[PDB]
Amino acid sequence: DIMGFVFNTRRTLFKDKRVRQALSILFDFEWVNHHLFNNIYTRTEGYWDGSILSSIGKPASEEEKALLAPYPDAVLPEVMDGSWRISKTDGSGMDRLNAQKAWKLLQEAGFTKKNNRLIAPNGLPFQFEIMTQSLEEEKVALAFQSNLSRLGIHAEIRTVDDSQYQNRLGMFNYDMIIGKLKNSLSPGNEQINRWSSASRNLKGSFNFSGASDPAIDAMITAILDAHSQVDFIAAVRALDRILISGSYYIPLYHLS
Repeated sequence: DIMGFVFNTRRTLFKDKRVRQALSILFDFEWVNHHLFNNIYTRTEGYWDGSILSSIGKPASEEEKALLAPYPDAVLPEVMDGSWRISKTDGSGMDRLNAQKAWKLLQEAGFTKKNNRLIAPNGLPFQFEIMTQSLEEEKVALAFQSNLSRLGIHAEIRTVDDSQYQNRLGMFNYDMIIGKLKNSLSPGNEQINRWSSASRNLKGSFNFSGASDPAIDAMITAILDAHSQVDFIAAVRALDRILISGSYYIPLYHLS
């Protein structure tokens, strides 16, 4: 399984990769892990963690480099080389340094502050809703809310019934949710339903983030076309690299 905060990328507030990157950093997992759990949980970082298919701690192979050549904006340099690791905080949920990198990222993206509220380049305030289904999600979402408030972002936390929750998943009627994807044994055809651009605009698909990049589709095609161990590992690893660089998810944690 993979679990995370999912940015509904269809909505204007989350169109920009630096913004999703900033909000991802703003979330303090270690506060949550120590304060709501007994550190019984482990942070999920990428998309194929603890598998030969993970890209996390290794530099891109030549085949990967060849797979990605056509797509220069897809992967971050730190992610291309295996340096990248998900950001952690130092305990108490008021980290100045963490918040500082995100603030930096938002300025680049055109964000400013008015009367203590973060504001988009279009003057609209950065305010959005997080839809949860369970009390445990609500707690986690409420902790995120506190992190976001510290930079003038207002996250409204909702917990609703299942009919509504499932209706709204199906319609993509949400700013952000907690989504989980039960990974198959090896990535196969289900990848198209999760990440392909076509599945962005088909209600009831599992492209919760509305991700839609030619690079993503290309990697998926490469995974499915692979006839060797080496080509398949490079295709999945390259995909991980793009999805990490996309910040389509703010990854949460696995039972481990």
